[PDB]
Amino acid sequence: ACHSLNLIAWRHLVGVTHTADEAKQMASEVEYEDGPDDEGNMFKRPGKLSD
Amino acid sequence: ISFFPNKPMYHVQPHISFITPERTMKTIPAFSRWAFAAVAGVFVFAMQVPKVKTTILQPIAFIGDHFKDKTPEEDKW
Repeated sequence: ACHSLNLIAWRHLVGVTHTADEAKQMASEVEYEDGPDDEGNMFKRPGKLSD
Repeated sequence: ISFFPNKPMYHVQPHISFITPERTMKTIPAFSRWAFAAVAGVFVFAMQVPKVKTTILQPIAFIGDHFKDKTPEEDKW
């Protein structure tokens, strides 16, 4: 809620505390920004395993 | 006709400087052994390259167990 850990990726957890499917399912919940598209714009996308 | 008339059991042979055939016939095993040693060293220094492992090492029996990947279904993302 208050601290940040912006140096550990989702893929860092598979094999240490989670499996690939569990990590992917957990990461799909959160949302991220995914660059421009067509006529510029800034949209949102579901999370991936490399964020 | 003969190099030494008093002893016909003496014949000169083709050469360049000292590269006479007998010397090379003596030398050949040294070249074979040196080439084998060089091949063994090259094979030793490249036993962890993935292509070598997946082409040569694994199909070899007994030792092939060691040079595998043992990670279960939890693997690369």
